[PDB]
Amino acid sequence: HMWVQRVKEKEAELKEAEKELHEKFDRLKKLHQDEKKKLEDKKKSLDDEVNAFKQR
Amino acid sequence: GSHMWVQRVKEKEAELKEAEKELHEKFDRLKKLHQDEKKKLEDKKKSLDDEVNAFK
Repeated sequence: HMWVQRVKEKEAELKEAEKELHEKFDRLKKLHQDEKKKLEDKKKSLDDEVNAFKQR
Repeated sequence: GSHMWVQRVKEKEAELKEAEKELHEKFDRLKKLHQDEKKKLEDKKKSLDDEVNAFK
């Protein structure tokens, strides 16, 4: 019933859902980048511990 | 001695490299899922547009 009205709604909702999906994925990439940078940070500190304390 | 502490630090560095690999693999599965979800929305919009155009 009222198929013309169903379609107006579903198009607008699809545009909003696509924006929402894009925002969600950006939030996920920010968290992923935080976890990546934390691992890189740890590895750089170990590298620099060796360089500071190794015998010369 | 034989710089055993340096060998230990390099093992820890290799553990972090493995952890980066696992993070990359896990994040790729989340990317694939996001790509699936984006394609799903696009095909909803396509079929709606095609249904609408079918009349005109």
